Amino acid sequence: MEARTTDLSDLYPEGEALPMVFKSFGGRARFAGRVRTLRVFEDNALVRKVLEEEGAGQVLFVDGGGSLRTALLGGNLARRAWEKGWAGVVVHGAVRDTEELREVPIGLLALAATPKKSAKEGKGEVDVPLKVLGVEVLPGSFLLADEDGLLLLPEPPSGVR
Amino acid sequence: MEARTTDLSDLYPEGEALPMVFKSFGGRARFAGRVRTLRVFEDNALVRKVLEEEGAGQVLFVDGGGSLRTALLGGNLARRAWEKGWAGVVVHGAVRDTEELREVPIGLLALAATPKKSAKEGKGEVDVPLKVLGVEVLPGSFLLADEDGLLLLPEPPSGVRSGG
Amino acid sequence: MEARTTDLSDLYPEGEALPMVFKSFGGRARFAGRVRTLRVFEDNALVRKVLEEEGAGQVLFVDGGGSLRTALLGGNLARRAWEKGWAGVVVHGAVRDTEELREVPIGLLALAATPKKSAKEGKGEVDVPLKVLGVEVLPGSFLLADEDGLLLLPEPPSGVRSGG
Ligand SMILES: [Cl-]
Ligand SMILES: [Cl-]
Ligand SMILES: [Mg+2]
Repeated sequence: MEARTTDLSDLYPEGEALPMVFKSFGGRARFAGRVRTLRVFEDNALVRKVLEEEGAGQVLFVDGGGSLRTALLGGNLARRAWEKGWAGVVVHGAVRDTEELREVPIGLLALAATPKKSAKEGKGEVDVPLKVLGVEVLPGSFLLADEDGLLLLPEPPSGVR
Repeated sequence: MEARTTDLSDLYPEGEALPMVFKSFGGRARFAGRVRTLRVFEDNALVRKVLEEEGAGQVLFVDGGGSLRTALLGGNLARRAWEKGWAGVVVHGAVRDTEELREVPIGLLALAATPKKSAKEGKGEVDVPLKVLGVEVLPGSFLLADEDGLLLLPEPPSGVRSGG
Repeated sequence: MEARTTDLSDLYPEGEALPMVFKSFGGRARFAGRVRTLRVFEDNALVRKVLEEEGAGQVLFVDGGGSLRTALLGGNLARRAWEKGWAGVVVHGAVRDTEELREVPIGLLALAATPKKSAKEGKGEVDVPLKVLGVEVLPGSFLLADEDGLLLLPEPPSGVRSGG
């Protein structure tokens, strides 16, 4: 999982990639892990719930509908995720506490930073197929991320034998 | 560190907010002040006239229709705004002389830098309600700007705790 | 690297200019050169064929239609262009190997990085007028690029062409 997205894409042409239109807010720019999808819209109740779970080196892919109106994740939630073992969080939307996010040694990608907090109701769906920028994000897939963007693979890269 | 867009957003749910989708070109990443508005399109004679007015504790929000064709503010106006005391300028549009803007100790946000200068016929409106990226910006509101974005309050923070 | 896009824009009002909406991936954000154009869609065989020629202080302007699905340029080709003397490559589309690109001392502007390499079927148009962000880019023109944006002139400034 330490190969580059560019090199692995070359080996796995069928693997779906996403351009780096996200800003790297976290301490780690390169990260990877089994994906877990979440779809919401200006409400992060489910985001907090899911990250409180055990990370186990997985990557949370949040699809906030690309909205920049509210932040789906902040410093507090970022630190929790890190203490829970998550490799990283990818947000198709906004986040906040830019200064605090940079301190957390995990992957944190988002379209932009935005002031307001999201609502805390709980609308949204977990572990469901996603569609971000014309690409399918499927539960159980392995996400790879670096400076050149993201790569979703059906199985972690190998090389052992 | 001091006031923040985020904290104050929590304390003031009625405030309007804009994501940090502007590039920071000024010497100050963080600034705030009483809002002064302006609407123009590829013409900045009004920008020069208004920034010449005393801007102590104020923030000029320039709605350029989002155009990136011409610059509404260059090195000269940036320095002028500073000499006149402006706390900052927010441009929904473009600016130029980025190397010079960076050296002026005022806040300066814009969508992008561009080479061409703006016309100077003087078309535009002063201190009128603006609608930027879905958010209404009003002359007389208080603006806060930092790395997390822009917060617009109907008036500055009211001491209902000890200050904010 | 020399003459500023802002100063020359003032001097040559008729010239065409583009805002700095590109990310500077190369080791030099300032560069200039005679323009060579190319319009392709997620295919980079022609881009490779072109940059494999003597660069001689020219700038290649690739119009990938703005797509960010595949990279029109990688590290090997970027370094190749550099060794061929190309002054820089402007890509209205995406590139990859950003880590390697930062190490290539020529202009390398693009909208974004993306993992997928492009197809190599070789389709596209070489040295034809281009239409990037409402501005026309003509092959033969002289391009200047810096932090303030891109300026296209009919001939190099009153300097000595090649680099400004
Ligand atoms: Cl100016
Ligand atoms: Cl440079
Ligand atoms: Mg009151």
